[PDB]
Amino acid sequence: EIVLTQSPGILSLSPGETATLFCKASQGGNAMTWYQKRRGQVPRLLIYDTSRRASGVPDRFVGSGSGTDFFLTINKLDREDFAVYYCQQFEFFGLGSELEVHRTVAAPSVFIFPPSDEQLKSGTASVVCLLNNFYPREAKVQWKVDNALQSGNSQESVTEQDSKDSTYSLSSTLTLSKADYEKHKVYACEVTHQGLSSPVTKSFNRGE
Amino acid sequence: VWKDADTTLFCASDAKAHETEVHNVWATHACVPTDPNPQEIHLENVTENFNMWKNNMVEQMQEDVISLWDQSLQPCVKLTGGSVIKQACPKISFDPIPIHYCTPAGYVILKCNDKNFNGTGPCKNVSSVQCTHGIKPVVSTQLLLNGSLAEEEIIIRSENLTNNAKTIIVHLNKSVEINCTRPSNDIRKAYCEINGTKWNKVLKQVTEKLKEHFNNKTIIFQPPSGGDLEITMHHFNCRGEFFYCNTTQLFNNTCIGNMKGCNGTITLPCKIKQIINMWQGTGQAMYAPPIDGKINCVSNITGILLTRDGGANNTSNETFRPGGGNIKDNWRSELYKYKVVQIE
Amino acid sequence: QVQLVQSGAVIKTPGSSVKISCRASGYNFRDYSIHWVRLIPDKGFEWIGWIKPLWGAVSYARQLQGRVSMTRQLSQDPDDPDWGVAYMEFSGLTPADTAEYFCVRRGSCDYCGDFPWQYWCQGTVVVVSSASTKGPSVFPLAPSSGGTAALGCLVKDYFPEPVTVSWNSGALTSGVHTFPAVLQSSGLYSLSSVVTVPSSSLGTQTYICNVNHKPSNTKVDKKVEPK
Ligand SMILES: *[C@@H]1O[C@H](CO)[C@@H](O)[C@H](O)[C@H]1NC(C)=O
Ligand SMILES: *[C@@H]1O[C@H](CO)[C@@H](O)[C@H](O)[C@H]1NC(C)=O
Ligand SMILES: *[C@@H]1O[C@H](CO)[C@@H](O)[C@H](O)[C@H]1NC(C)=O
Ligand SMILES: *[C@@H]1O[C@H](CO)[C@@H](O)[C@H](O)[C@H]1NC(C)=O
Ligand SMILES: *[C@@H]1O[C@H](CO)[C@@H](O)[C@H](O)[C@H]1NC(C)=O
Ligand SMILES: *[C@@H]1O[C@H](CO)[C@@H](O)[C@H](O)[C@H]1NC(C)=O
Ligand SMILES: *[C@@H]1O[C@H](CO)[C@@H](O)[C@H](O)[C@H]1NC(C)=O
Ligand SMILES: *[C@@H]1O[C@H](CO)[C@@H](O)[C@H](O)[C@H]1NC(C)=O
Ligand SMILES: *[C@@H]1O[C@H](CO)[C@@H](O)[C@H](O)[C@H]1NC(C)=O
Ligand SMILES: *[C@@H]1O[C@H](CO)[C@@H](O)[C@H](O)[C@H]1NC(C)=O
Ligand SMILES: *[C@@H]1O[C@H](CO)[C@@H](O)[C@H](O)[C@H]1NC(C)=O
Repeated sequence: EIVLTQSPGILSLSPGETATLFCKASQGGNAMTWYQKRRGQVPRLLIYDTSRRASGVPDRFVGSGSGTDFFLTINKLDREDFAVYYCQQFEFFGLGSELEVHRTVAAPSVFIFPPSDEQLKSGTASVVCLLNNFYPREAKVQWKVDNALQSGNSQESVTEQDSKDSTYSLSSTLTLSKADYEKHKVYACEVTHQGLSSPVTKSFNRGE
Repeated sequence: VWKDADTTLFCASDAKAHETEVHNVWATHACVPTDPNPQEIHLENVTENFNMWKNNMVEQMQEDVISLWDQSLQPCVKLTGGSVIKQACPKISFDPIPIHYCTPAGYVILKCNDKNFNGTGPCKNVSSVQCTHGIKPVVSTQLLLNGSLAEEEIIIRSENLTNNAKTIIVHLNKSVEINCTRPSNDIRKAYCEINGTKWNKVLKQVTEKLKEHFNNKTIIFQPPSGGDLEITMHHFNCRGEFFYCNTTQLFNNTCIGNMKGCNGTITLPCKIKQIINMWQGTGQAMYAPPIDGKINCVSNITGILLTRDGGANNTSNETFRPGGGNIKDNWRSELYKYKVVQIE
Repeated sequence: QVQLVQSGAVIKTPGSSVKISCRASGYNFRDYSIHWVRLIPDKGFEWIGWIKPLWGAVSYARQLQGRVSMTRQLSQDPDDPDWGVAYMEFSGLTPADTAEYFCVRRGSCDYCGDFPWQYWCQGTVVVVSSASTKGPSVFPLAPSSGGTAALGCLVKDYFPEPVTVSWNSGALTSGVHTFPAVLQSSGLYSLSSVVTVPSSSLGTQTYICNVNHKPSNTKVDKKVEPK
């Protein structure tokens, strides 16, 4: 079988710049195919036979390579070019490289939301921490309950990169039983992010 | 000086004007007489690139055979894209004859004489001829019948072996007769006999050749994974009747690996069908029941058509299944050593 | 223009089989193979197999053999005889088979090989789960106080996807983030929708999130106010 290894995993660049994406095959001598997949859209063939552009593909997409090393070059990046790109040879595929929009670092605004009494009435407590409008996407959110770090009991979700301001938002949801919730006082989410000179903490005291 | 080029070929043959046999009749109207003293010139110091998988001579043969079958093998009923066509469908005389393909003035055929030429890349021993050798337009699936043999070693042909979608042509260097009969006195039931000792030895050699191309992985045969009977069975036409033979016994891994019992006669079960899926891609055709008497044709198996399994594997073996089904491949197996060039 | 149109998304129970159709038109259906490929969350693309429409010859990915069957049907319309339908049936489903399935076809140019897929069906999402259809509970994420405040709705414990969320019946859109749903260990989905607004307005403006879950025929209007 052929193993295709794409890099980098994420590429951060601005409109107008040129992106270079790499695909290394475990076997040499075959031609390379590339696809574009914009978020939520059908995949689109870009390049076949290593360097030939598919139907309706603009000339700023340039495929090249030889042996085991293959490249997709995207000149003068357009807003639409920010997408995930996959390489293929025969039935084998790379795991994809994401091209994302670079912009200035932006610290998240952080908010914490205690669970509602109505949800508590039902036996479960959801505590939510929102990190709004930040860049880059990488952030560390830590839940602490009475200063004990919580792990394995929260789930995160992240928005798609905003099409206009290139920021992300993230939510982390700590889920506890009502009995567990009512045994502790201080609930806090600590956020660590490049845009912050030191970690930011938002918290509340249960029933206060 | 010359250059790769495509042109309209013409055909030559020794068809008889008095024959009612259908290939004879077609060639009489389509072809010219064969040349008694063919000129063949070896080209000294000349190397030439070939590509049997991109050879327009193949397209032209295909069109002719389609033409022949359309003129000659009219079915009692034709079912195409939801339409119906009823016609006379008399029994016929059917027995393919050799057809030569030839270049007109201003062109010539370059022929590759390299003993183990696999159909593509450079040829060092090249000659110039006006016509291909005589090629019988035998339409079959799974097995190539009554064709030419590889001159030295068994040859593996594929446009791209790494590509599981490309048919593999195994070109044998020694033929094995297959003997098919529908006895006189179920009228549609028939069978094909092969010498097991003959065949299993050949098939062993085949698997050994495949190892050379497939990293010495264990070579394993499986039956076709699906499809119409024309492709899941060995399909061919004998005396105008459409045969379908179950080739399961032909690809018995137990035999090729070294056991006992596998020598002696293999008898494939076959059936003649009146309702067939047309290889021309035209739909379904309905023919009258079989003629009476012992329907029998003995052929040389000279080639095998295979597909190889793909997928995210990394097992210790490769799996091959009889198949293909693109009749153009039959013409490729005979035209592989030829290409047309234009003189200036 | 070539067009491949697949059948709609479906929810399947483990142990089920799914049969997906791909109606192909705008070219001679017999002349081109159709492939099937699946895009699996967190694992990428996996080629499933191909079918050649003339004889319906097939080839299945080794690792899926025994679980996949491809067939085709050719148009039976005398004045429109060249289109056809390809079918793929996938059996013994598990949650790991939750993916988007595509039928695809190669380009028709001279240098186009078999695997560069120029034409794609719109995809068919198959979710394999033993979960029962269930509408969401909706809970408030209440604003805790010039500055800007955040508020939202927690949409919890529904199956299957999707739920849609608007605010104030669509009149409020600026600054809304409705997060991708997450699959909880219960097998039920959950998401939040949040919006940032002026702290100044918290006493003057009303905020209502409109939640629609069609699979359960569930509609909820949740008014969210300061805690
Ligand atoms: C092998 O496949 C590649 C595409 O991966 C194709 O470009 C090449 O032509 C194939 N082999 C040959 C030399 O025909
Ligand atoms: C072609 O070249 C070979 C040596 O490379 C020589 O032996 C031969 O005589 C040449 N043929 C002619 C007659 O040009
Ligand atoms: C080329 O073919 C001729 C017969 O046409 C043969 O005598 C000669 O040995 C062959 N040469 C090579 C290099 O295969
Ligand atoms: C045939 O030989 C050519 C030239 O050596 C090579 O490129 C090609 O891979 C070979 N094909 C097969 C199937 O052996
Ligand atoms: C069958 O093969 C033999 C050689 O094994 C050959 O002499 C004969 O011409 C072949 N018969 C055909 C082509 O019908
Ligand atoms: C046929 O080819 C095989 C190699 O593939 C070889 O071992 C055998 O000697 C050949 N038989 C002949 C010359 O007929
Ligand atoms: C072919 O098989 C039939 C019996 O099925 C037999 O009569 C005939 O002798 C066989 N032909 C040859 C030449 O072996
Ligand atoms: C061929 O025969 C075998 C029995 O030996 C049977 O299992 C198989 O279904 C047959 N194949 C076809 C396509 O009829
Ligand atoms: C395979 O060969 C063995 C040994 O001769 C035999 O027992 C078995 O029936 C064969 N299987 C078939 C006919 O496919
Ligand atoms: C099979 O062919 C071998 C020679 O290759 C021969 O000895 C034997 O007679 C044949 N088997 C039968 C049963 O006719
Ligand atoms: C192979 O050739 C012989 C004539 O030499 C013929 O009897 C037999 O029918 C041919 N086979 C086919 C399938 O055309």
